[PDB]
Amino acid sequence: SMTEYKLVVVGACGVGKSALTIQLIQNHFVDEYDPTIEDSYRKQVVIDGETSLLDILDTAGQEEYSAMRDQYMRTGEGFLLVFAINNTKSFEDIHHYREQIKRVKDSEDVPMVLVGNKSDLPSRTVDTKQAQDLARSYGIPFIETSAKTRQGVDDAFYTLVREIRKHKE
Ligand SMILES: *CCC(=O)N1CC(NC(=O)c2c(Cl)nc(CNc3n[nH]c4cc(Cl)c(C(C)(C)C)cc34)n2C)C1
Ligand SMILES: Nc1nc2c(ncn2[C@@H]2O[C@H](COP(=O)(O)OP(=O)(O)O)[C@@H](O)[C@H]2O)c(=O)[nH]1
Ligand SMILES: [Mg+2]
Repeated sequence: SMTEYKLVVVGACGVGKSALTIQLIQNHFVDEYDPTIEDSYRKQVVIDGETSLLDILDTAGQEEYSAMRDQYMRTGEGFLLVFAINNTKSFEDIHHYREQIKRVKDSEDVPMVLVGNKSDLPSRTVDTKQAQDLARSYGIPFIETSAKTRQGVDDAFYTLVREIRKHKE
């Protein structure tokens, strides 16, 4: 029976969580996807020759950290930490999201990938060397993406599936 991986896309408002997920699922760039809508999506993929089913949660909509919600997020097997390269606050919010995840999972090894989205933009305020360095300190992979041009979208998600597989090993 084909393996199921539950992936959670996290990051500040407007970083591109919805546009990344819609590119992976529908291969189309949405620029007006309702910001409050928190939906999940299923996609059958072949990664390194093994077929699997991804269940992908695109987080949305401001809410306080509750206990019920903690238990819902505990079911995530892997987390995409998304910042935008032209949003210093989005980059700064990464540590906060990683700790919340370390907390609910009650564990130091959680499968995670750092994603710097909007790499198509010319106005970059977060240097590639800064994000590499952070990812090295977490010991997680770092991918630069553009949901707009589709550069790196599949690779960010499939890098996370590979982190989950190694974890399960
Ligand atoms: C347009 C607005 C938008 O896209 N965003 C993203 C940001 N929202 C959040 O950061 C957010 C959401 Cl969504 N829910 C919550 C708090 N709820 C919650 N309770 N327990 C947990 C546990 C975890 Cl691990 C999370 C993660 C997965 C880290 C988001 C969330 C909760 N927050 C802060 C506004
Ligand atoms: N230029 C560029 N714009 C993007 C990219 N990704 C998303 N956007 C735009 O940024 C805004 C927020 O995207 P969205 O996916 O809704 O962000 P979310 O709140 O994290 O879901 C929208 O206008 C998108 O069209 C990208 O990779 N490059
Ligand atoms: Mg969204």
